[PDB]
Amino acid sequence: TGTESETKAFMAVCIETAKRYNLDDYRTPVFIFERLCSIIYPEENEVTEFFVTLEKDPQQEDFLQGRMPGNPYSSNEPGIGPLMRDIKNKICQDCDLVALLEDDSGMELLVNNKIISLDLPVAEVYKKVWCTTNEGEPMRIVYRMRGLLGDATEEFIESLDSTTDEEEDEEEVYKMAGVMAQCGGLECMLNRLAGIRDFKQGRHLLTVLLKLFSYCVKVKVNRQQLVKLEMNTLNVMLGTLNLALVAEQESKDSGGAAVAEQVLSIMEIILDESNAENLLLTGDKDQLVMLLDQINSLQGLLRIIPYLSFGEVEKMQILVERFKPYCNFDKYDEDHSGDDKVFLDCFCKIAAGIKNNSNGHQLKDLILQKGITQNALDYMKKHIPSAKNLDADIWKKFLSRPALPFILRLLRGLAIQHPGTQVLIGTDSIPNLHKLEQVSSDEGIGTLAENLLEALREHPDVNKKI
Repeated sequence: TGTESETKAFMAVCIETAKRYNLDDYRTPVFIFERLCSIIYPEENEVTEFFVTLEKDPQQEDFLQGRMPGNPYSSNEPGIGPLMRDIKNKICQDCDLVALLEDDSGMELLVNNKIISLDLPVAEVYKKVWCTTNEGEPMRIVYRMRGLLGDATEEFIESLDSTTDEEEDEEEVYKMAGVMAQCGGLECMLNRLAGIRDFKQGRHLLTVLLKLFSYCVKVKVNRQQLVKLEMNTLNVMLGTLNLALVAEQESKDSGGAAVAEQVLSIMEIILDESNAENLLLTGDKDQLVMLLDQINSLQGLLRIIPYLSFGEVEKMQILVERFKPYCNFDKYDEDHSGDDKVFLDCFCKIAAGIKNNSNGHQLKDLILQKGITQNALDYMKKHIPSAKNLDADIWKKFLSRPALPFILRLLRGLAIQHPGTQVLIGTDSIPNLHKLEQVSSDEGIGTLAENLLEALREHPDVNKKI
């Protein structure tokens, strides 16, 4: 408990003593890194059970009906939290204030002779109002009905002073999170992740590690370092994500989904920082295989897919030959299931998420050579109504087909930063797409047509055509 320089020295020595411990012991690093995370952002005591005392107004005791014997009220009890509107409702129900329950502004809660808006959370109000002068004391609230005693003279706090969410030095309450990056502590926890081979005995260590990583990825110097290839973070946490996914598949409700979405966040932030300023950074397409089967088991992993698609054609061909047959839009309109529509949306999102790179361009060209874009063009040419008036029942029936919005989505995804797809779509489907643009539907078919037109507008010839 002191200055910043001594804090930095203490964390340097903390990483130093973390080093000497091996990669197999799974207990002491838990404590070291949870201490790191706790002193990273000073934890605020969010008590799961804090007593709330709801007392009548001494000047309005006679007017209020019914006494409440439940004081003090526990937070875990129903009617207390997470919003003080629930507290007001509980007060009305206990005091049989049926009329006042419906009226939100007819009754007010006073804390330290201050008015608090009903929308503010109970925990935040207790921490920022009651704890400022009466820390360690029961949460006292005086309920009084508005109007009899004249205009309120107490201060009204509509909103509380939240933490500084701007970029002040935003890793400033996370200044600690740059310290071990400066001293080279990042590789220590990276090897700690590299040393994880079990999920049953490594849930707590992984949890503290991901929490500290989420705290640290909001640091300029941390993400700048993570851009570098020397510490090869991508492979390590891709392996950890794969382990989490297989553990989740083995046993449901083991916490795998939460850790998976946190890893997804670390992907999106790391790749965004890297692109702000790689072929072997993510590896070949070998891991793309079981990533695809996990997909078969949402935008984050589909956006990661192109980065992991820097490999051999015999593995993108698996994706292509799995995603081709179920695009039978004739059969889809005739008969399709929920799995088919999930699979179609996955295909559309994959097409949307293809990055503009050499291997991405190769994948797009290979997909186009399969004629699935040609299949979509044939489906529009065959099934679009020829009626000039767009309000005809034929047009509405055509819009009612579930395949059309997905086809528009996949065409837009294949038509971004791809001249060949743009030329192919704009060769003959321009009048049909323009007609579909003018029509508004409950499924957003017109909006999707407009987006597809904008995507095709990248090519100057197609833009001139439109």
